Order: sequence, then structure tokens, then C-alpha cells
Amino acid sequence: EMEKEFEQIDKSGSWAAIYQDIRHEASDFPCRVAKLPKNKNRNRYRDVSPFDHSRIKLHQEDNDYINASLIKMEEAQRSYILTQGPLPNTCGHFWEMVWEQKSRGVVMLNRVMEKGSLKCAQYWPQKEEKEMIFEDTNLKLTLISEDIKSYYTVRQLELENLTTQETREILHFHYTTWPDFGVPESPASFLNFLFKVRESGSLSPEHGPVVVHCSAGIGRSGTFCLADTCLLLMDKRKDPSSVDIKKVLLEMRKFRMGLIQTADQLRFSYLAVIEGAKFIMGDSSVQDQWKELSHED
Ligand SMILES: CNC(=O)[C@@H]1Cc2ccc(NS(=O)(=O)O)cc2CN1C(=O)CCc1cccc(NS(=O)(=O)O)c1
Ligand SMILES: [Cl-]
Ligand SMILES: [Cl-]
Ligand SMILES: [Cl-]
Ligand SMILES: [Cl-]
Ligand SMILES: [Mg+2]
Repeated sequence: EMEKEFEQIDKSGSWAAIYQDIRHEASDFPCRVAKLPKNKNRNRYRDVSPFDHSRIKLHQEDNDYINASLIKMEEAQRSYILTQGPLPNTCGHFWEMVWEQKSRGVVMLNRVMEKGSLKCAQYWPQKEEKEMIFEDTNLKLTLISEDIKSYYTVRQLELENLTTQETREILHFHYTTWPDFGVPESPASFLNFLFKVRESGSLSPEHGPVVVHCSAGIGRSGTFCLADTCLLLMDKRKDPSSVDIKKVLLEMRKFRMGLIQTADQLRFSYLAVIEGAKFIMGDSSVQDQWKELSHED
């Protein structure tokens, strides 16, 4: 059971060893497509690639490659697309993927500039009156509104397929204070944000998979999705004891390499799931407590 394990790991001080076991046992599958010469400029990082089996294929229209992976959690019955922060030349591909996959939400866990460097392109419009057109992929993207909180911002975007003139509302959930290779300020801040994404309907099985990204699309993205899937598994069963967090992470790692990048992000995932379990099992009042503790105003 997770809380008993958490205490024993903490008391023995063995998070590094536990994390190392995950690193050791993780799946290794080919990434031949990602490594083709023609795709080099579509990858942000040499050593972060989608496995071939689970990569998202673009539907237009000469090169189908994007650095993105479908994490399909069979038992939990939820899917996510995890991807790198788009590059200056892949913003059109990114939105093409959102359109083709029928995603309703995009969760962004990094900032455009981190540590002095550009870790993600400015792939969405910052001003309503300055929409973006992706001419390569024939999409237009307009900012409709934004709700700026202290440590996250929610935006309503309108994405239009210019080929058909169909439009869709996309919700963008931007966590602005999660440091790279670090953790959220508290379980409460993280869970307040995850529940905002949940409350939006963006994770509904009636939509395509939510798109989740950070800079590499593995460390912060892996942490978010691990906590969400674990909470969903225990919710379906109404049984916190049934959930094996390390097994769930190894399952996720069958679909994309490197998910969760540090031992402390693994520790944080346990903290977030143990805390969130209080809400799942019917202490509704905890949600308000997280909102207060997160100091979102
Ligand atoms: C120090 N590592 C790097 O700078 C690069 C670039 C980079 C930048 C940002 C982030 N953080 S995130 O939250 O934005 O995903 C991760 C990575 C991963 N990188 C790697 O080289 C990863 C290589 C890799 C791939 C698969 C597994 C592992 N190791 S494991 O411990 O996760 O099993 C490492
Ligand atoms: Cl930013
Ligand atoms: Cl900076
Ligand atoms: Cl960039
Ligand atoms: Cl950072
Ligand atoms: Mg204005």
C-alpha cells in the first residue's frame, strides 16, 4: 500500500534506489523514425525521442513525424499525448496533431524561457487581436480569453481548420511555476491545478487525448500523468490500496521513455496521490483546502 511504502522509503532514505530500479526496469523500444536524418530538426533534444510503436503520426502529407507519444492506459481507460515543447518549425505540426487527434485540452508545465534558454516556442497567441496562421498545416489559432492566477493561467483558444472552416474550442492550462527537474510547490498547488484540468471536461473520454507537454515532454509531463492515472484507477475501484504506483509508471514508460526525471519527482507523485486519495474517497472539503493553500489569487 502506497502510504506504508512511502513511509518506509522515506525512513530508509531510499528514493534514489527506488528510482534507479525504475530506470533499470523501464522499457526500451526502437525510435527509428525519430532518428531519420530528415527528422533531426523536428527533435528538441538528441536523447529524447518517441518510440515508433506509440508515436503520433501526422495525417498530412509527406512527412508524418512529430516528437509525440500516445500514452494509452488500458486499465484506467484514459489516454494522454505527451510531446516536447514545439520548436519554431513544428508549431504547425503541433496544432495539426491537436486537430487530428480531436484533443480538447493542452496542459503546459514549463515556461517558454527557463534558465536563460528557450525551451518552448511561443506556439499560441498572447493577444486576441494578433491571431496565428500556420500556413504549412492550414490552421488558424486565436486567443479568446484568459484567466490569470498566481501560479497558472487558463486560456480559451479557437482553432480553425482553414480547409473546412470548422472551429473548435481548445483549453490551455499553463502551470507557470514548476521548475525544470523540480517539483510543484506543494501537493495542494499541484492538485488544485490537476482538478482545474479535470473540471474543464478536457479529460472526458468523449474527447481525444489531452495533450501534455513540458520542454522534453517526459519529466514534468510524466509526473502530472502518473498522479492523474493513479487517482483515476483508485476512483474507478474506490480502493486506494489497489494502486501500485511503480507498476503504473512502468506501464506508462512502455509508451514514452524517461517519464519522471528525478527521484524527488517520484516522491512528489506519491505525495500527490496520497493527498488526492482523500478527495477520491469522499472528503470533498479537501478541494477547497487545496485552493486556499495554493494561494491562486
Ligand atoms: C539532463 N537531461 C537533459 O538535459 C535532456 C533534455 C531534457 C530537458 C528537460 C527535461 N525536463 S522536462 O520536465 O521538460 O521533461 C528533461 C530532459 C531530458 N534529457 C535527456 O537527455 C533525457 C535522456 C533520457 C531518456 C530516457 C531515460 C532517461 N533516464 S531515466 O532516469 O528517466 O530512465 C534519460
Ligand atoms: Cl511562458
Ligand atoms: Cl531565465
Ligand atoms: Cl524553441
Ligand atoms: Cl526552471
Ligand atoms: Mg489586450
